Amino acid sequence: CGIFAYLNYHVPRTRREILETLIKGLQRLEYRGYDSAGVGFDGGNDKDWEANACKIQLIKKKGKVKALDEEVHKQQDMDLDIEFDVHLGIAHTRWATHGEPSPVNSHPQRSDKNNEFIVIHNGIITNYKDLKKFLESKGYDFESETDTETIAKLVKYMYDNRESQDTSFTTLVERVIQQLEGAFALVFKSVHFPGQAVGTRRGDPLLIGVRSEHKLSTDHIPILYRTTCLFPVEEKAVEYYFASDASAVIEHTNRVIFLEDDDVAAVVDGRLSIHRIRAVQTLQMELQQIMKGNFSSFMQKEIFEQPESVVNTMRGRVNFDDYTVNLGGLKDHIKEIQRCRRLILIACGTSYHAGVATRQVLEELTELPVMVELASDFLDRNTPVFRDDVCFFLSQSGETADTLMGLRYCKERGALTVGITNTVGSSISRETDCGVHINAGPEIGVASTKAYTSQFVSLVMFALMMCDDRISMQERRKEIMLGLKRLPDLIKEVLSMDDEIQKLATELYHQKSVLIMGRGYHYATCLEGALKIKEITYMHSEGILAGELKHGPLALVDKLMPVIMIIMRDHTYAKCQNALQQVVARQGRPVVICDKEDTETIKNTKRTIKVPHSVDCLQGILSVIPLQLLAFHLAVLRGYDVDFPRNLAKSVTVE
Amino acid sequence: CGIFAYLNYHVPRTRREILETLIKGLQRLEYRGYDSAGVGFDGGNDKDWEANACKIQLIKKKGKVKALDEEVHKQQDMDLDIEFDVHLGIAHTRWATHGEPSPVNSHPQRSDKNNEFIVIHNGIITNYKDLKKFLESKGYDFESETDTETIAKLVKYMYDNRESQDTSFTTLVERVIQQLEGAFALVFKSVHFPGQAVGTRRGDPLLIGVRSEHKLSTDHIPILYRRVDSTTCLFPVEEKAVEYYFASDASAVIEHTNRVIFLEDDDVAAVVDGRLSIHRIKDHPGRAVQTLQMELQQIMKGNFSSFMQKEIFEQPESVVNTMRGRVNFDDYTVNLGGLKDHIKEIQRCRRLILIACGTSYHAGVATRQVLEELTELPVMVELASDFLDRNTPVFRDDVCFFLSQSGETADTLMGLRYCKERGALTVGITNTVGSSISRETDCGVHINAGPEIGVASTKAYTSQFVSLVMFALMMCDDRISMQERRKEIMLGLKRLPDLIKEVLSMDDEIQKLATELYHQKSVLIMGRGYHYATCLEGALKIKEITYMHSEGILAGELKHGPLALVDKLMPVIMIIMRDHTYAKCQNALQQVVARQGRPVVICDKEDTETIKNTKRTIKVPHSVDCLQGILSVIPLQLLAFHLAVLRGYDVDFPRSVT
Ligand SMILES: O=C[C@H](O)[C@@H](O)[C@H](O)[C@H](O)COP(=O)(O)O
Ligand SMILES: O=C[C@H](O)[C@@H](O)[C@H](O)[C@H](O)COP(=O)(O)O
Ligand SMILES: N[C@@H](CCC(=O)O)C(=O)O
Repeated sequence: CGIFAYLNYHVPRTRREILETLIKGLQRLEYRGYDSAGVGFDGGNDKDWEANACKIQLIKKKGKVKALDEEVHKQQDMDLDIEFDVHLGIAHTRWATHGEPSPVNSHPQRSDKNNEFIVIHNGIITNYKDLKKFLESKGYDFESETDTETIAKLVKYMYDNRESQDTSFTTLVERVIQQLEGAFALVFKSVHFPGQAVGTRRGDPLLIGVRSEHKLSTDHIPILYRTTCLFPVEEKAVEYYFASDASAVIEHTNRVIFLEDDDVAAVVDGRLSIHRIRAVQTLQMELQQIMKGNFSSFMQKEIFEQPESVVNTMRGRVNFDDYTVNLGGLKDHIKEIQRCRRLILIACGTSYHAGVATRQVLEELTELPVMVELASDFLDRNTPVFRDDVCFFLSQSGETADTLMGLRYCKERGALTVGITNTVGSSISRETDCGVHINAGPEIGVASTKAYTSQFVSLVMFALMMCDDRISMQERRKEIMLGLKRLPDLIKEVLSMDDEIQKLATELYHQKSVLIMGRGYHYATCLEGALKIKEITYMHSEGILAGELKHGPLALVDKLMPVIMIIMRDHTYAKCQNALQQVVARQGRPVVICDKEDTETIKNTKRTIKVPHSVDCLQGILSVIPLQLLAFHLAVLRGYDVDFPRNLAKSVTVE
Repeated sequence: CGIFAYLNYHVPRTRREILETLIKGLQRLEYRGYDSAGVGFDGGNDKDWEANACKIQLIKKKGKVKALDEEVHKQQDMDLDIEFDVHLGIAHTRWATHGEPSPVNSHPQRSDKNNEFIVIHNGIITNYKDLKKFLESKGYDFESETDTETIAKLVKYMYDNRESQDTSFTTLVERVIQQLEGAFALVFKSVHFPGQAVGTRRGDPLLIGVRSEHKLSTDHIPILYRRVDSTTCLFPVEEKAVEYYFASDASAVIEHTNRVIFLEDDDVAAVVDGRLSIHRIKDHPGRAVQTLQMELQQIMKGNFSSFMQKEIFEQPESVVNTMRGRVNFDDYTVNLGGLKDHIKEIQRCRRLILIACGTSYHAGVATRQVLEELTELPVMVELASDFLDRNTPVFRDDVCFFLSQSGETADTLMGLRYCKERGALTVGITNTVGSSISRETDCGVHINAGPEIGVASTKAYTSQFVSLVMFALMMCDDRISMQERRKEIMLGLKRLPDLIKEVLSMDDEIQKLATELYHQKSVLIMGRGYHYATCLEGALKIKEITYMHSEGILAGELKHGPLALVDKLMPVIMIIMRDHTYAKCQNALQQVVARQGRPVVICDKEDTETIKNTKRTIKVPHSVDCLQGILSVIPLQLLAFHLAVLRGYDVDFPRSVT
């Protein structure tokens, strides 16, 4: 889900400029949830903007943001020409995991039929059922099936039983969160407090941007406990930007204030003050990073930019002149890591495949047991963990609920924890003892592509550090590092086969299933390839360990079943050729991803995808890219949007 | 593929009786699959059996053993009434590898047109190219494309170049195998050694059964290295009468006798003058005569129409057999006799590794959680093929379990030898007596589910499941804090046979589901926790038996991609049981329904909520959480069975040649 609000204080904006700002804000956050959207702004049609802050209009519609963009416009009651010197508007895009994505269930929610209080919410309230019964007895009627409504019906209950006639908006929100259980990120708006906003969080991101041509009173807001706020000095011109992510604010300003758990920010009279019952900083992001450029989709950009993102992952860490590796995030802990006795990798989805993809080389260069676990199952079994375990947590977002819960589980047992993330300041990067930022740049496509290859490389670099004191492994280290030096250019060679991959897609897009087979270093490749094809093309693709064919799954192969096989020139080549002969004996006609020089395979197979040869423990990077491209072209042929796959969104931060 | 030979020594048998014994033997070996079969025996219609020991007759044919039986009795120039006091007949079912199926490529292969030597062979001789060239240069002509023929020609080469006129049949075979490369099980017969047999193996099973109404000389045959006297071989003491049975599978011997000798690699067994001796080339090493508990009834369909149906519906009995003598339901204790001398060491180790293939691997996934809970040790579950590819680190304080119904699976066996070299304590969980994995592990447990004749693993899965739970119960038997948990689990084991019958009584409900999926090409099977393995195992069964694209999906992973497959057309089966993951499973159900999925749910009989909100539900009885996996997988076994029947497939049919 995504949160965005626009508060213009004494900055005259017309009602159109405001709505186009809310919509444009949801467009930046749409990849986090695109089942339904909605906005909340001040209604009425009075020239004097002051006589309009007593009427709250809500426009909510099912579908992507483009469905709300058109619902907002071409309306017969709203006059988009009213000038507002002061105004507050809130917006929200929802990932409807449960129930129907109906306008009633979308945000902002409301507290009554007159819209006295409206709130937008990211997260889950674990006790909303108790709150719902308590509020129903006091005379409040519920309309939607969402847990967010209990927050709106409750903030009004604290308002209908206050002690003084002028209790600050903060005091009301403070009493609410004390009754809420779970994780949440909230932004309130009310008619009683015109232009006032309140932002509190607890286990979910929520920052506050700010723009003003004038100077700010401070760059360090002092947190308070139940003059001294952030605001322009001489004049009042200020624009705030509440948001759950930075991509929605970077286009307007690069000055934000990342809140923390139970911090209740409040903008009053155009002054930001934090209450709790704190550091205006510059963002290191460029807008170009979250633009499609000349590509028609984000996913295509992020696939073709992998030559660059791989380089950025190694920048300032790998030195090819003297063959050294240094990960600054691990300098103070690498010594203690080497005294540990087991490595555990915990992650979800594609991030889990990155651990499968590097498990073998990690076992080789560290000589330690390496265990790779799906976060959800890791938690279900209450896996044993000990004080001399090193536990890695791979997460592009750094907020995945299952991976994050596994982190807190391993900390409670005294393990040394390491974070491999692509999001600075994320929960996983903050709560681990050390870690590495893969530095692949923002990923907007729902399906992770460059995050996978950058996680791959990051884990290889770690493996290189763990063995830099072994004489017997020096040549092996050099071999790997030379492969890393040549990897960006070999990726470019793979991308140049884009047209050849597209032609093969035209022969498969009509099929219902496809089996992808590989072993050894390329077990992860066929699992990741099968997940991508599932995710964006909706074909029933499955990854099958090649060594397991003879134990049952080979029965599913016939001349009609599509098959893709990975046969690279490493120590499993002969066994892979054996599996290929098994498939052919069952009349299968597979597409083979093989090496350019593999002349034997190229002659005896009609359809081959010839990738350049790299070091055996890096080849997985070059073998997965063809399957990234195949999934893209397959999705285009089937008429689906690669950036917005049905039934989900990016980053699973809730149950 | 299948070997069987019958040697009657001073037990008079007619030629008809001998041939009916060979045919009956091969009928016990058909379930392994084959394309051709043949037999070899003494021909000639001289009433004195002693004069016919120089004319070997062969009857080989492409097709099923039944057709071979017709060809036998369909011989005008053969008299079936001759009585042989001594005789050796051999028989073979072939699974073609080198040479296409045909009468010429069928076994027994011969050494020349006069049939001076014949041999039946299971396996492949790798260097059959080099050997064929050498024999062709010495003046030997081949008539088949089989690698086996080089064995028949080579033994004659050794005979034609023997230094002494009385070189033993054993010596000739020793020189043959010293020149062979690969895997083989062999039985030899020759006119120059009438009434004698020689069997040897390398990497392929070969056993010998014995029967006599007289006392035998010993139950432990000492090995002989390069004097054969009364004190070194097996024979009837006071009289000559005795019968020997060579076979590659005990299923072909058990109806005649239950006393068998399992040969080992490079053993050369020979019967000379009705006496059995075992030779090698290189405290007192020897081979034991042991008693199999196998019964002919265990390898017969009975009233069932298929072995798959039998083995699914007898799981109440096989589960009981797995627990017999091991779980005391009078004082609630567990004792696995196979681990008595090692349970002490095992409890001092620091990690458990389970290594297996296919369904046996799923049995490790199905018990990983309870093993972690009751042992408190790290438990790692590994597919044997990937375990080898990665050169997984293993240490001296690891306990490595090797799960294999057959006890012969190549990758699992190579995993075992890998772990032994690194000093790990090794444990075999097998269902085949005499198998390589049961012999080479430090200790082991025979799951005792009875022979598995069906093509897919059904009772072996649930019997492995139970065996590993029993081991987990042993490991925590000294912990006060776990007594209640152990009792809860053991009462679940006590009730499990009756709960399986209760699930089998819902067969009619499963048939209704099969008709719903009859026309479908894919189905997703979703679950988590204790039932992750149920999804993988059910998906494998439906793939293997029904040939449709079933896939197991970890429910906790849906929102990370796989949920995109859900719509109103994709069939889904979800497992929702009453354990600690119930709420999370309900969560996954709402995620599927919200996207137009209409899944079938396997749930508890008393889960009234899900039964009302879901159209079709398979309602199994509730058991202990770490045992529900057995009850929830059986509806998927039956589903695979019924779907295959509806589509006209032969569930007992397994489904290139150089
Ligand atoms: O293509 C699939 C997606 O990339 C998805 O499977 C992703 O890998 C998980 O959602 C993990 O999320 P994070 O690694 O970002 O926490
Ligand atoms: O239905 C599955 C089959 O039974 C097959 O997958 C089998 O489980 C493996 O070939 C392992 O065989 P073993 O149990 O003999 O090791
Ligand atoms: N390799 C031999 C025997 C194969 C077998 O029956 O296992 C052949 O093809 O004739």
